[PDB]
Formats: sequence, structure tokens, C-alpha cells
Amino acid sequence: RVNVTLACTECGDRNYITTKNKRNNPERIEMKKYCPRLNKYTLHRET
Amino acid sequence: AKLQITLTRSVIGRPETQRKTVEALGLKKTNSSVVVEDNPAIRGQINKVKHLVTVEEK
Amino acid sequence: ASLKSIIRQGKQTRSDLKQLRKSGKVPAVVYGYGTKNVSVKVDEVEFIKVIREVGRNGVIELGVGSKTIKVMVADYQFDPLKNQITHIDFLAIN
Amino acid sequence: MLLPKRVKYRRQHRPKTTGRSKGGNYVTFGEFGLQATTTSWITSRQIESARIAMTRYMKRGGKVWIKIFPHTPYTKKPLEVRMGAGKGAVEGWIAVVKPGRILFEVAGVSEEVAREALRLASHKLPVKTKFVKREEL
Amino acid sequence: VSSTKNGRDSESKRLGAKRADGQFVTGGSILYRQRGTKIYPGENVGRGGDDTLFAKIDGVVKFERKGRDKKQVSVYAVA
Amino acid sequence: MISKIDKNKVRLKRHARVRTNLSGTAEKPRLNVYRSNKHIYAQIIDDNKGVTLAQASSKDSDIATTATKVELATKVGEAIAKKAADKGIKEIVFDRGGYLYHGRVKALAEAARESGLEF
RNA sequence: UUAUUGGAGGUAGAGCACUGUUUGGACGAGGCCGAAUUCAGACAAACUCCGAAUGCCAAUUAAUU
RNA sequence: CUGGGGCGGUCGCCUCCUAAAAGGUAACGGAGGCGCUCAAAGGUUCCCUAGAAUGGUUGGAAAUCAUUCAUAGAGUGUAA
RNA sequence: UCUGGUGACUAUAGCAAGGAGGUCACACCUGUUCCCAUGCCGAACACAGAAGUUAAGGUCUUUAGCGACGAUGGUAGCCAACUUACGUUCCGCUAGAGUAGAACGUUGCCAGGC
Repeated sequence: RVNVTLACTECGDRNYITTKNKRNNPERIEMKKYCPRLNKYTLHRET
Repeated sequence: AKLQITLTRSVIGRPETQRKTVEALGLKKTNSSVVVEDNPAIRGQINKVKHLVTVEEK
Repeated sequence: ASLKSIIRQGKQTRSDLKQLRKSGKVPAVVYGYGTKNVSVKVDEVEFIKVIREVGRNGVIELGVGSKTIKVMVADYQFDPLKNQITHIDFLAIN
Repeated sequence: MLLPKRVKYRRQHRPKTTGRSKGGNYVTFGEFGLQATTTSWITSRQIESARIAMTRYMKRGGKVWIKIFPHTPYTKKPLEVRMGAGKGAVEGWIAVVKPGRILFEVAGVSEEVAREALRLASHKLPVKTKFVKREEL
Repeated sequence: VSSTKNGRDSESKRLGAKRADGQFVTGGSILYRQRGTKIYPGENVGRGGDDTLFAKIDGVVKFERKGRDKKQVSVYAVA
Repeated sequence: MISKIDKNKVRLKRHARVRTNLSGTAEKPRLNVYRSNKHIYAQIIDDNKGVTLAQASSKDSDIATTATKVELATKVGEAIAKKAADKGIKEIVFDRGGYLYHGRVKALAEAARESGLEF
């Protein structure tokens, strides 16, 4: 269980931090969050 | 009719509750008289401290 | 098969019952067919001497005031200490 | 030698001794029994001591019933140490008895034989007793 | 040398009723704090994340029965 | 000897569970629908007061007609639609009793949707 | 402070409907006798189908203060 | 800290009993836990519901069952 | 008016029996082409039928054998006093739980055809 920082493609700010199990899901997490500045459900990617 | 209540016993060494009820009746020091009208509201107060005052018709 | 009771007055204080139980009386109640709830009192020695003929269950002629009804022993509160009855229940057999 | 096979807690709070007996104030097994008139704690050692003194004089000539069983265990600190160190270990098992509670019950024997057997078991008990018979009135 | 191992305990959470029956309350006022569904919510009464009963309309509280063995608290707009 | 179970019993139970967070109230009344093994009934009820103000069934004299055993529902829905159109034909909560939303009910449900019933 | 009314809550008692403890009847379960379901009767700070008196919160008009 | 000190043991948070039917309440009083886990153990829609004893693996007297009782007796990631 | 449909009241509204139906309507039954289904079986769900049948559910009767609801009368405890102290005692207040007698086979609202 380690920390995860969902990076943005346009925002460039880490305003979304979650947790996950490296032993369980070792692949990069890819979810669709919402960046206020862009004001549009964009696809965030874990660094 | 009318009622005449008189404090015959002292309030020294008596529970706070009883002390407050005696002051609500109007009695001050020992052997104090007070004339009031008979009603269920007054009766209750006299029944709470019946072993400290003396009631007599009038 | 006979017994004389006395209609008890309403609202009896603890002291009253104590004094009534201090002598030879025992508070009782009557209820059943063709009768309402009436509170009476009987004698202890007169009840035990008239309960050895019919036994536990047996029709008796109680003289509730100025009337005679056929009742039996439904329940009876007994006191283990000093073996004395405290309450008796009479149910109209009719 | 009477004690529960297992208990949830080995430390109680000492049963209160006030009021009259809750239940069991009538003989329903034998014909005669010993009724208590005072309140006190009855240990297992005393219970078995009175039973052995009753059967010894009865010469196995009847049935005996025990209407009391030590349900509460009591602790005791040994070698009188300083106070304040926690509760002690279990010492024995007791049973609270209030006035009007039947202790023993005998049957299948002479009425005068049961009156003498119960009197011998009353000298090993720390409570005033009284000989009573099956009531029915 | 006797030892101990029973000197630990948590803090007390002031639980129970916070508003009396027939008292006037304002929207958002807490009415009950419990661990579960001891009292179900009635009319104009929502349940919080920690099973906390609160009012949504300003009025008087009313504790009534719901079913046969379950209680419930409601609030009426009538002043 | 495995025994059979009532169909109305289970349905009733399910219906009660769906009526725990849904009820009519003048402005938004509930449209209860009762589907039998012969015809289907529907009526706009107001839970707040407890009185009906609409009625439509497949066993009606102006509805009874040898159809395909599914066209009646469509007519039933359009029948109550006009009746509800007279007075109170705005936002209404549709109740599916305790049956599934797919089947004859669906046809009756969409029947009022194309009629104008804003629901 | 009384009077009047409304409400929240599981203590003293009591009870065995659950959890544990227990006594006598009763339990079968193997080419010879031992794991039982009922009947009756007991016990409980960490048992409850029940449940007071007091106290507590409030509301209203009255009455004294 | 401490029924003198020392020795030992403890020091934060969570649940129950003591606690005297609101809430609160002490002791080196009596019992247990936590220093997390989960990408589904989350969200929404929809649909479901133990123990006894007889076709006997000489049988653990409870294979994954037929349908009686279930009447919830269960089940809940974790202590109450 | 009737049976239905949907509500309100604490099972006095429950379970058990012993009955009579009824076919307005319900149910039951007949399938699997049709949308749609089983962790598979058209058992259920769904759709089409609906020939036969009251046998079962079932509506209306009867019974308190259960279950629930429980008058009174007593007293266990307790409030406030008084006494001696309280494994209390006595005098006032409120009066339980268990149990007797008993009551109970539900009352109501609305829409329709009837």
C-alpha cells in the first residue's frame, strides 16, 4: 500500500492524490477526474 | 377560603430543594406568618414541606 | 359449607391492612358468574375449619353482605414464615 | 466439592444479602426439609460437611436433595500484603441464602428419624433453621 | 510482585437526545446522537453519515411510535 | 413433495419495498398499475390524502376488443392519458407495482410518454 | 418552587423468551449400556419477553416568589 | 505515576461493565482491541434468502443436498 | 349491493383445525414460434395461449386447541418523614412484574365495474 499522484495532461497540477496496492495492481492507474481550470472531465494518469 | 402558614421548624440542615420551596411560599425567619388563598397550586407546595410549617383554616 | 364475610371499605392504607392482618381477618375478593368485583374479609380459623370438609376444591356458601353465593378457592397468597394466609380468591362456581 | 465446570468470569462482585428469598420456599421432592430464617453465605465445604453428617446417621436409608449450589466464586489475598495491587486468586465458591429458602429435603424414612437427621446437619450450618413438612391447604 | 493489565479505557461520546419533545428547533439542529438506528427519521428529518438525526424545517419536535416496537422523530412546519 | 408459491404474494412484498421511497402528492401523483392474467388496470392515486382521481382498465366497455393481448395496454395507457389530460397531466411518478419494467407494462408506460404525460 | 400535560431512558425488582451455570426425573447412540428430548425446579455486574419510584428535558396557562 | 522509596509494570486512541433507567463520574478496579485493509470490501440499477432426523462412503453421527423447521437460529474484512 | 384494486389502525388483525364454495372475476392448466430468460431446468421470469379444472391457492362459515391482548384485589420495591440505627421498624405517596377472571376469529378510506 503506497501513495499515488494522478498527474494531468493540461492542468499540470497534482490536485488529485489517492492510494493503491503495488502488489495487487502494479500497472499505472488511469481514471477520468475533473480539472477546474479546464472545467471538463479529462483523463488523468498516475506519474 | 384563606390559609395561615407558619414556620415552626428551622431550615438549618435541610436539603436545598426544601429551602427553595420555603422561600417561594413567602416565609422569612422562624415563627413567620403568611395569609394566602387555598388552591391546588399552593396545596402542593405545603405538601412538600408539611413537616416544617403549620397550616390552619382562616 | 358456610362462611360470613364483611364488605370492606374503599381505599385501605398499608397500616389498615397490617392491623386487619394483626387480628383474625384476611383480605379477600369475589368475582365470577352473575356477580361484579366485590372486596370482603373473612376469619382465618373459620376458613381453615370450613376448608377441611370439601378440601382444596369444594363448593362453599359465602355470606357476601346479605346474599349467599357458591364459590371455590382459585388462588391464595401464603407466607412461608409464620405459616399465615394473606389473600384469598373466590370464583363464582355458577 | 461442588463447583461449576466452567465460568465466563472468575471474579464476581459479592452477591447482595437483603430482602427475602426470591423462589424455592416449598418442599416439592421429599416430605420434610430444613428452612432458613437468617441471611448468610453458604460455602461448598460446609454444604458437603452437613451432607456427610446426614447420610452417616441415615445409614443409606432414604433420598437426600440439595436445593443450593455454589454459583459465585470469591477471591482472597494470602500472606496479608499491602492493599492496592489488583484482585486476588479464587479461594472457593459460595451461595447467598435468604430467609424462607429450603436447604435440604429428605424422603423415604421415619418422620422422627428425619427430625433428628436434619438437627445434626443444622449444627454445621451458620444460619438459624426450622423443621417444616409438605404443606397442602 | 503482583502486576496489572486493565488500566486502559476510551473517551465518552455524549450520546442520547439533544432536543426535547414539543420544543421549537431551526433547520439543521441535531435531534439525536446514536450508534445505529435506535430511532428512525420521520417527516422533515434526515439521517447523517454517523446515524445522526437532524431537522430540515423549522418547527416543533414530535416523538411517536413507528410500527409496533420502533420509535421515530418528526418535525411539523406549523408554528 | 415440493409445494408451489403464490405469485401475487411475492409481488406484493416487492411492491411494498419499492413504495418505501416513492409516493404521490397532488402535484406529483403516483400512477399505480395492476397487471392480471386477463386485463391490466391503472389509476392515479394521491398517497398524501388517500383518494383516486383517475381510472383505466383493459376490461373496460370502451377498451374490450379482441387484440393481440398487448395492444390493449397501449390503448389503456392512451385511455388514462386523455383522462389525466383533462386535469393534472404534468410531472407524475410512474409506479411499476412489483413486476418487471420490460413487457406489457413497458408498452403501457411509453403509451402515456408519447401522449404528452411529462414523466 | 408548585399545579397541569408531553417526552427521552432499561436501574431496584421480577423473569427464564435468548447467552452461560445447575438439580432431580427423563437419553440411546455397541457383537451390552456411554454423546438425551421433554417434565418440574433454581442462579447471573459484563443474561432480558418485561419494568417502577425518583431524577432529567420541555411546553403551556394559573398561583406564589 | 506509586497505599514510604526501590524492583517490576505501565504512559496515545477504540468498545463494554463498575455508573446508582438523561449526560458526566475515580482507583496499581474487571474484560477485549488498534499503529489498517479494499480498484471493488466503493457508486448505481436489478434479482435473490443455521441445527435436528430416514436408500448406511462400518459409516466422525455435519460431500457441495431433497425440501420440513428455517424465523432468521445466519451472515458482516476486524474487538465489543 | 357485490367481489376486486389501493390505502389508515398496535396480531383483538397470527397460526391451527373442522367445513362450504365460487367460476362475475382470480387461480389452475397448454405451450416455447415470438421479445426475454436460467450461473442449466421456460422451476421462476417473459410472451402466446386459456382446452379442461376447483384438487390446490382461494372467498365465506364454525371452533378459542394454540399464539397475542390482558380488569380488580393484594405486595415486591421506592419517595418523604419519624424512630432506633438500616440483614431494620412504623406512618403517609406512587404503586409493579407473575398470576386469576375475562375480551379477541379486526375495524376504517377511496376508485371502478357491479
